[PDB]
Amino acid sequence: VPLDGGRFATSDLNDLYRRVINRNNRLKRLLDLAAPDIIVRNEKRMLQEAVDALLDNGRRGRAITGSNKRPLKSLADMIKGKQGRFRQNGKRVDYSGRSVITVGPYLRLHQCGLPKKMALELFKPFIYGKLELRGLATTIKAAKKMVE
Amino acid sequence: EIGRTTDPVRMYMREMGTVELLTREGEIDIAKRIEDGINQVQCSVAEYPEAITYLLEQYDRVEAEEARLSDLITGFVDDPELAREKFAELRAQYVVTRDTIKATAQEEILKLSEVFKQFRLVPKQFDYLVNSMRVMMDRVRTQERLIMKLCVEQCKMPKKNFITLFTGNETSDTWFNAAIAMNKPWSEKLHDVSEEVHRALQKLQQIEEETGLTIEQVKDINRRMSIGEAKARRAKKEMVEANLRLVISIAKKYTNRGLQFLDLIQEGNIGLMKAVDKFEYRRGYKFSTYATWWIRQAITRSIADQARTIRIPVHMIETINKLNRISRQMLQEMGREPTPEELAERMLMPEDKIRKVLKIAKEPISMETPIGDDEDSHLGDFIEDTTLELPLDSATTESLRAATHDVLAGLTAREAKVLRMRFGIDMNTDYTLEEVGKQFDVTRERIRQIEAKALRKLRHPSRSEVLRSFLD
Amino acid sequence: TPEEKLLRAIFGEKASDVKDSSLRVPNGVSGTVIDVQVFTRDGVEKDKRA
Amino acid sequence: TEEFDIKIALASPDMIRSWSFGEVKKPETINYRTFKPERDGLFCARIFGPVKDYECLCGKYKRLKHRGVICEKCGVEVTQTKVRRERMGHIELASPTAHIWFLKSLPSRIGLLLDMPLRDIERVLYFESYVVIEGGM
Ligand SMILES: [Zn+2]
Repeated sequence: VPLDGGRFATSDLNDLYRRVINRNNRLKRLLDLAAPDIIVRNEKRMLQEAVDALLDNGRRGRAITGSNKRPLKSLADMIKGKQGRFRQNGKRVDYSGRSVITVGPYLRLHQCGLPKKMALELFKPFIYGKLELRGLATTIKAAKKMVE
Repeated sequence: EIGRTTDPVRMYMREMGTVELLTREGEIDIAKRIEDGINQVQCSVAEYPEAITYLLEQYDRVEAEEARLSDLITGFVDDPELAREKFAELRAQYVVTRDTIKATAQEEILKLSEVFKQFRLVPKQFDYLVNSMRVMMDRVRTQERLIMKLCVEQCKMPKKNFITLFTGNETSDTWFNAAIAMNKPWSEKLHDVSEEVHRALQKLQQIEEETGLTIEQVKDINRRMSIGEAKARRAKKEMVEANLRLVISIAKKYTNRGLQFLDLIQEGNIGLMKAVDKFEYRRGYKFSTYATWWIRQAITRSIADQARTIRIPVHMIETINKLNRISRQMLQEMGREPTPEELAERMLMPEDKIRKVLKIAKEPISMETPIGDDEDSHLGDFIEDTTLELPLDSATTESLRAATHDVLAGLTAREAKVLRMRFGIDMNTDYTLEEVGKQFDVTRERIRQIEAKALRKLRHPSRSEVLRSFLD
Repeated sequence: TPEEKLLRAIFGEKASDVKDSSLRVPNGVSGTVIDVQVFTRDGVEKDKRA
Repeated sequence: TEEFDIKIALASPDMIRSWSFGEVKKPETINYRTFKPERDGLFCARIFGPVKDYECLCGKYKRLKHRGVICEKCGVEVTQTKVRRERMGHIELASPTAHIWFLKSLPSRIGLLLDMPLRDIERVLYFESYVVIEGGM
């Protein structure tokens, strides 16, 4: 994806895929060129070292990233635990807020305060349903201004 | 000694340090063989007359423009100026040689074949000769395999005696009358498939008739040519395996440019194999001053082409390098630094291309770089995506189908029909106003005006009263 | 889309040839404007304000 | 979508050729002058769908009446661009390569299957010593 400003912000799976396709494309040139066997042994053992840094990086020399000094992130490091699975064990969530709490000792046991500035942004789409059912706004864009 | 070492650098370095460096006499002594390695090839092709037909007509194709004047010849050994005089002497002898074979029945073609070496060739017209004649052995070699494939694989023929009578021979009737005569069990069975194994071996005689020579002529030419051919690879393997230490020193200056250390020395060897290919010692210059160019050339030609994520060409790469060599002299001379107004004069560019070359160089960030303070979060959680669309615009375009299904529903039977047809509402691709009429049959100013007055009716307010609110 | 085009011909509105991306004050913050800086790359003409 | 009730197993070289919609035979990613994805590369468009919603790459087929017609200049098919998110390619290795998970994970499946110590297989993957195949008589 292109960052704002002219510079691109790639993943680091494009460095490990662009290295399996070079050492594999050069190994086809080296075999149709009839190289001595001392060279096409350094290409087979050099190809399959780039493929084993793709799947799980670290069980070997830990092929550090280019243009930096930290190790790349292989495929088995995205699945591998961060203390949680990749899927749901994490789910950031819509329709939510957060703020500081205070005392308010006038309440019952089954209620709580909630500011008018969070009740109008948490419950926004519930409001566009009333402002058109009650007949005040005409369309749903014209109601988006009355809530502003 | 095999000490559980993993990294492929140490495993390649020691695997190279077995061979020992060559002397100044070893090079010419090794290279001396390569000339002999080709010398047994060029003599092994002249007696196969099929090359001349391909290239002797190449001069007819040259003056008639069915080929060029350079990619067939490069000057006889020991262009129109020199080719026309001698190339006719190819034919000037050609009419001489072929008449004896219609004694010296073979020597006359030898008189031309012994002398065909004196017509130098370029690689483009070279590979076809070695390819065509080697193509013929592709077929007739399995023909002998075919004769085994039917005779012994069907009729239990003895493969121990028929071989010597028919190993490469392919032209006689040895197991047609001689083998069958003994009255063995394989003998009487062979005549059932006798003609099939003969019609299949008719191609080989047709092939040797396609060349004018015999399979003995055909085989040994494509048998000896491979003899002197492998004698070269034994040599090129010898000189390349020695100088592999030369590549590690040249390919170490370019170490930190985004291309790994091993991807360099494996890119040099692919060039060094070309230096030994093109080397010619009769200039008298030593090898290291010659292969050091082809090696250092390929190690930098590859850094330009395959070390950037977003690939920039090799002619643009030379301009950026030319813009830092000159952006340094402006630094250590002017003191502070240069400006993109002042680089217009140091270099000689139009001052607007230099503003395009400046923002091409920068390579992409990685989406795992930990953000400032090194929090428990990376830069990949802060780039939102824009292919999506707001669920309030998706809730509006579903509300436009409700109105136009209504506001159009207030119109007549077909005065709404043209509106769904002339525009693309509720259909596939809309139609042409004269194409619209092909459903009504009246293609005229009526139909192209029916839409206007009708859609003018909706313009009458309190009908488009609701639709007016969908603009902004 | 098709409905957006029929909504045009009924009102003949001109197409918008430029998208609006102004800078706007953040939500819920309000106070005076006590300064302004204007930098210009060397080679473009300054507006009347800069 | 139909209800699902989940499996796992190895994958053959003839199944991995079934998920893929094309081969990726060049390392180039984008064009550097215009940012249209180059052809045959990693971010290809003929292989992993079109970049813009319902339109070819050149621009011949921009409308919506063309809903499945793959272009003839460059064989992009005019569909939605979320299909750039469910497709895969495949690289065709010029020589095999031991899958590291099934070789270096602690009880080596390549190891205890063939009945060979893991120090002796790592000596054969690095071309440090041969290993006899079908010794015969
Ligand atoms: Zn196209």
